[PDB]
Amino acid sequence: GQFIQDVKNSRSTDSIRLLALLSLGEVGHHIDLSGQLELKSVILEAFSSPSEEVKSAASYALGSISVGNLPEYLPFVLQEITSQPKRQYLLLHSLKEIISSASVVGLKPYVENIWALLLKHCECAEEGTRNVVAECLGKLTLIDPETLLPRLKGYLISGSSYARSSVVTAVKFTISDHPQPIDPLLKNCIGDFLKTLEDPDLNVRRVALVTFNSAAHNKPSLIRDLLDTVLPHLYNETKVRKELIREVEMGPFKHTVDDGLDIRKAAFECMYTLLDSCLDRLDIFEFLNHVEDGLKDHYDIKMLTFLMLVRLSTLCPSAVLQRLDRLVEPLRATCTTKVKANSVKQEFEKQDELKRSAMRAVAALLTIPEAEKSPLMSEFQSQISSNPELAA
Amino acid sequence: DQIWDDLRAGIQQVYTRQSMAKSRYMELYTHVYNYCTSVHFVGLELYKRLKEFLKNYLTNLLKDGEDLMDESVLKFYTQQWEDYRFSSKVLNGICAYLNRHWVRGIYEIYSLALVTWRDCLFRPLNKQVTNAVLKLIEKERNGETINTRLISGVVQSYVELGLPTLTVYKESFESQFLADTERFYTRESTEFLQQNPVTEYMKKAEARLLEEQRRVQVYLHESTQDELAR
Amino acid sequence: VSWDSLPDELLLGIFSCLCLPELLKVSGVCKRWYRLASDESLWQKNLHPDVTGRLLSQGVIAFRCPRSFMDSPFRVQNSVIEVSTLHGILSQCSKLQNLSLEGLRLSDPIVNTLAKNSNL
Amino acid sequence: PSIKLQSSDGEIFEVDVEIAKQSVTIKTMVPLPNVNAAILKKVIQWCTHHKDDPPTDDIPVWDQEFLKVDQGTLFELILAANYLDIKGLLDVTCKTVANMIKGKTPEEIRKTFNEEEEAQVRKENQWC
Repeated sequence: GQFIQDVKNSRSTDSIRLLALLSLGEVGHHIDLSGQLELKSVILEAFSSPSEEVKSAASYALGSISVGNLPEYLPFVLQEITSQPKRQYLLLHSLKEIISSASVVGLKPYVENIWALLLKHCECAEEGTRNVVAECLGKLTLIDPETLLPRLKGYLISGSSYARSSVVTAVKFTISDHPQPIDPLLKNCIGDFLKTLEDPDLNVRRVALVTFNSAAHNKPSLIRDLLDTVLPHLYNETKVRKELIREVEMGPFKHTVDDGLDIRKAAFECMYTLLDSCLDRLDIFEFLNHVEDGLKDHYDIKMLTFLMLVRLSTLCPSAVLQRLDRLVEPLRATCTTKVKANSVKQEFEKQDELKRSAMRAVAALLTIPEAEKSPLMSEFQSQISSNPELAA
Repeated sequence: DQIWDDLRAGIQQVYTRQSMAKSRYMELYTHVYNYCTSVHFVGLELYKRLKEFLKNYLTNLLKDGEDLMDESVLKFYTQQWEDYRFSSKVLNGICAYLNRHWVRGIYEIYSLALVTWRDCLFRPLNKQVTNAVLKLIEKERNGETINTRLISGVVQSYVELGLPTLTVYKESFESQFLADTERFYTRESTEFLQQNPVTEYMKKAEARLLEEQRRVQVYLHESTQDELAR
Repeated sequence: VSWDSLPDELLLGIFSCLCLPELLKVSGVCKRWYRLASDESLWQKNLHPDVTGRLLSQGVIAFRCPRSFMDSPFRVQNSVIEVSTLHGILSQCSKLQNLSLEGLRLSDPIVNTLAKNSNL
Repeated sequence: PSIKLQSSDGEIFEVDVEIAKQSVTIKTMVPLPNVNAAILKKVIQWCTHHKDDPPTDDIPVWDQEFLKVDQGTLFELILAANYLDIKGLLDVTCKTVANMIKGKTPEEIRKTFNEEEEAQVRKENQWC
């Protein structure tokens, strides 16, 4: 009856179809539906729908029955992945759902086939397919890690840029907040994933920085003892390079395009995350000089640097005191800079939050008990003096 | 009709992100200056042609990204927004002479482009983007690392449209984001108070407040600072 | 050779500086000159019914009558005259901004135009 | 440097950027097929003699003689003022042409710049 309701296009709303798909998926998660026909056809038909809710429900429910009966359904979807390229995205999502849900003892025989299919699909023209494949590889890494972790380990020697990026991305999903049996293995083999592959190329650098940020946010213990050999690489990543800036000019107008903004932003995010749990065992000055350097960085990084300054106002005030003279000049330039005329209205107001943020940051910095030194602070004309009360 | 073949390919080259020198710029400006200075207000009928051009261009550009899902449509929208706004600014600079030749959606070349992009926003695709953004936020609440720049470029766009006026931003994004934030935090508090004691709940609440402050000061508008913290 | 080949915007700009009596005297050189001289440019002395009618032909936003004695389209906002020439010519008006009426009696046209007058 | 100064008659002169930066459009920033070389150079003259340019009838006497040779010079120059988006020069030129218009009857204006409606407009005004 649910099948008839799902397949009957006439007099059927999206909500009814979605509920029927969810009910069928939940029912098939426990009991076998292999003896019932007309399932795969209608499920694949529901993929071509004008609503994304129905598409997601059908993709989720396609592999739900496969949990009950892996041998009949898993080869079918595995073959459909390669056969039909216009629906392989939802098929890969369903495969990920099966891997997450199916029992490990029942999924062990097909581990080799799934790994081969994922490795063959590692190099793809579509980005979303690559992310889905990498996520599937990461989730598959959780089971039987002893056999397969060396295999991902050995791909670093001569893997391509896409392969290396996928390898670095896959290990990111393995880290969890709660303790896991894979913790000692990840602790012992994260060293080359971080140190040895910290600067092969650009995209690999970005994915390595993202993985490091995720590891620091989730499980700082893995990177607790490797900070000494990793921090200089991060500080190198926290520098502006004049070979990836491509300026596009049109008449009297300019449009700067930077490629390594993303890498610098990731490095700054890693630096910010390091304060939460990895602030004690680090040289504070080597952080503060780089904070000063990033104070004059892109507009997006300026707010992050102001937030870092606000956080450091409370944590270790003495170090900020020793560097209170060189931490305000960029902050004074931010509150004084003016934009060229004939610009759009939004370009007029975008400094109006940056200056307010700088005012807030210097006000927070002024809260140090012995910060009596006044580097020409008493300069309050009509325009600037408005910001104090707005910030307060 | 006399001069439209030129000032069509030049406004077609502008919307292709290819460098153009200072000689092709003032020729198109001279075109507008000479057509408007015709004997007699005069020069108000090119607006319909420009509006039709922009509408057709956006309709053509729509078709490629209609089938994009979450985490994919966001990149396309962010990439197209900057190019479209820069091209609109260039076109407004081109029509500087026309900018003061009227006394009477919004009647301004830059505002015309913004309004046409707003019409490009009423379609269901925007909803998906919003959902995608929310999903990203949920991922940021789950411990995963996401690309912040994708969200901000969208959010600022919501600030720009609606002509600061934040009607579209509040109607489309702020209310839904606040609702999901309330639901997520209520569920998290309910699930945490059951097992773990209040001593750890205090630290978790402090960490969550700090994370929310970081998020609102990094990629959220300042107007949401006072409400969300409340 | 035709010297008049420039847009009317510059004509409006010089109208912003040229003397009003000279503009009125020179109005009537041709159909184009008088057609464009009745626009809302500077219309924003002895009063006469002919003067009032000519004033009604051009958009009025403010009125001017300090002490001078006096004896159709919705574009125009001591002396004691009959009602017809004061309020009967303007049956309805809602964009009023300034008046200095004195020594007159209320009647149907003025009451009707005051009821619909929401501009001050 | 020097901002480009071109013409459609084969005349290409050069103008210093600093001296000619007071005008609005170059400050926000050349082909001028509708502008003659003499008037565009007199624009430079007036803009460098008046570094305080704003963003009878109270006009300077010395600003008049050099451009008073016929009717077309000030016409083309105010066309150039409308093109270059300069307010002071346009205002002074329009004031001068209005002063030239002021002084004589409309018949003289018609004769100089090339009746029954005149009879109407003469007999329809009381404070003319």
